[PDB]
Amino acid sequence: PQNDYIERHIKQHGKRLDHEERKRKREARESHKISERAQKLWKGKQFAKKRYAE
Amino acid sequence: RSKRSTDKKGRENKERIFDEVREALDTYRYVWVLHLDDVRTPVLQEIRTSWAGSKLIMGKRKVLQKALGEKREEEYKENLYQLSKFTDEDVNTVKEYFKSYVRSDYAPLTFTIVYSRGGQIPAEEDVPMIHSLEPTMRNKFEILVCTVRQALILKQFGIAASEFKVKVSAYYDNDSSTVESTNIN
Amino acid sequence: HFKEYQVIGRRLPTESVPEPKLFRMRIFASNEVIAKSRYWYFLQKLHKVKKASGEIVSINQINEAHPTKVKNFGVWVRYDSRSGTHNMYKEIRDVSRVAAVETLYQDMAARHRARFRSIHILKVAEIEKTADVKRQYVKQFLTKDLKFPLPHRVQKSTKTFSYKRPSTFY
Amino acid sequence: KYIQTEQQIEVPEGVTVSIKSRIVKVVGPRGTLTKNLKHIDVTFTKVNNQLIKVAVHNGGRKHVAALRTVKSLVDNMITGVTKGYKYKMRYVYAHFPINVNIFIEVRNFLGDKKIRNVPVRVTIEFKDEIVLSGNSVEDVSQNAADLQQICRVRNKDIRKFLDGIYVSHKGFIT
RNA sequence: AGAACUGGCGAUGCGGGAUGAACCGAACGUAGAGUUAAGGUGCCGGAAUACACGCUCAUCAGACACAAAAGGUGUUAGUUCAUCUAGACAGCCGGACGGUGGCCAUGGAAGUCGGAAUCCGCUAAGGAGUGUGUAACAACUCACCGGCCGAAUGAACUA
RNA sequence: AGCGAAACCACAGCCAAGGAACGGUUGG
RNA sequence: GCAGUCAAGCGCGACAUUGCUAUACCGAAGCAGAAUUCGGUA
Repeated sequence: PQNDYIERHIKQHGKRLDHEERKRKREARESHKISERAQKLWKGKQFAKKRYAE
Repeated sequence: RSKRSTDKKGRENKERIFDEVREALDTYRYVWVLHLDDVRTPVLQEIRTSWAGSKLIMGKRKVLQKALGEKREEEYKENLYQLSKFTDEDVNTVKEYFKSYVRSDYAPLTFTIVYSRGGQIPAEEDVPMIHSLEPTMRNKFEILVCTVRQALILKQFGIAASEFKVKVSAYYDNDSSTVESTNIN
Repeated sequence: HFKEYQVIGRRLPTESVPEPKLFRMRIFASNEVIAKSRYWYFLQKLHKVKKASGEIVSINQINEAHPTKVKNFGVWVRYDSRSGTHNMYKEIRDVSRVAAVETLYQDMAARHRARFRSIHILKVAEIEKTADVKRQYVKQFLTKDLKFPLPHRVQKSTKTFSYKRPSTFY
Repeated sequence: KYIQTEQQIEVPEGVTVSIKSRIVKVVGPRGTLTKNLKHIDVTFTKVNNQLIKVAVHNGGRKHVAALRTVKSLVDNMITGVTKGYKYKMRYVYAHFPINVNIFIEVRNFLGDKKIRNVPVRVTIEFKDEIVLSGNSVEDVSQNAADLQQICRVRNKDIRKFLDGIYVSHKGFIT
């Protein structure tokens, strides 16, 4: 537990091989997941209120 | 529903550029059509500031053709449509500058490989590559690579071993209303 | 079956105002009585004339000039629904004005749930040339050499049992 | 509503396409690939013996989606038959070496005694990198996905731990 | 909760409504033939698995006015504007600059750890900078244009 | 082994929805 | 709750906003390991 160990390890070795592609795919899928949640799901009312506030 | 979920200039800028091109055509002593390829902006600005008697008139190719005249009947000036199919300096001087001007730029070249410059200089002079760009070397560059990916790799390493020279296809005379063949590279 | 009627009224002319404006309009209705009622309603709404001082000068039926000619009809419709009233424009490729207005009424009752009670036919006009149509679904039938099949025809059966295993080929 | 929407598929001289009821077959230098599309409800035509049309009549956006994806699937099959597809994965480990033996078995992954096995549906060839090649894109791609998905670092920090096998390169065999 | 006026009930059978006090028609001698109301026409249930135009896949639809203001990359139709053969949206390539590393802040921060203005020169196009990133440079970038591209596209609203 | 009642008795004990907690027509 | 700015729309009115008064399996966290927290299935 030093001042910065995870960051040091990442700099020395790097992130995961598919981290960028996986993150981009997750971001793309979030668009469809938002619609699925809106059409699905108390929880549904809260999600609708949050979306309206956004 | 279910769609693909500074400000733009607009047609006013196009009209203004068309009017400016017409004014340049009817004012400047000489008119040139620079079929320049990809150019680093400093090169364009260096050419512009080389002489104060010329203006680098540019724009959309179709827009410029319309100003020059896409048809014989629509020509702004006599025989101007032939050029379509902006300097007050001496024609000989301008053509000599075009034929002699050359600038460094990023294929027949061979590159052998890491460091920022790509190993073209000793290790002590060179600097190690920034680790933040490591994913680029694999995802895009897939990594000797030379004997578009090659150009991108060369640009990343900053190896400006190539050169560029301005090329012109034709030149138009204002008062004479004629086109002279001056194909140079 | 709808029908086209022409109705004119001049509000029972009185002293100092002979032959008033003589409002004229075309009304689509299934019978003369409905046409007269719709004309009265339109006069009351758009104009200040009511049946109390109104008068039906004459009612006539208009027959389409070319009942066998295909036309593209542009219709301006103002209709009322649960929300506020608003204007509407639609294009119909039909043969006669009566058929076009009937199809428009059917579509309004189907899509917008608007029925004959709250639908007004402002104007019906014919689109002469192509490229004046502003609706893609109408431009669909204007393509040169238009050929298409009719897959999966719904053949009708006159008997409960059929020893053939019918095929829907066309 | 669209009266008729069609998509075009090219037929190179090196391949032959025989089309019957929706089942589709492709023959070429690398072999033969066949697929079933009886659930896609599209029609095919032989316009000039060199181009194949897929069209849908009186089909909306829902049907237009399948109409367009038919062209993509046929193009993928043709490309695989003509040239094939190649997939590669990288071996990364910090302390425990990873040993892989061909069914493909993964041993000594993160010091796990259990040997993870991924059935082979596609060929295996060889740096510390695997090479997978097969006529069918789906088979090789699914095999690579299964290989990547068996090395799950459960109850561990995702960023800190990088051990596993992941897809690295894609391309044609040629 | 208590009052004022007004239509059915109550003294009332029949058809329809899974049954029915606040629902529709119809208010009654015993019979034959015929025509209808409400209500119905896939079976139970006597009557068309009728026609025509559109709509909806609902993982607890639908065929019964409060919780209903809004949400959905679900679908079918309309209204107001912007771009548009002076080249529509989209996808790739290129340019994406000079004072400059603006001023202050400095252990190093150069557009992107922070505070306050946002300029000229320009060029078809540069926010003294929309983001990723390094203790700082480095590298990519969108907005802004050009090139390869080829017709309608985009933003907001109504059913 | 023999003799031998009484309380009570309109109708009665397999259940699901709703007909003023009324409960005693569509199904299992 | 009280009082003020709001303002898509219809003097009323939207999201913000100013003073008091069990087990098991998955996704995220600066998860270095363990431990732990938040969400989902049940």
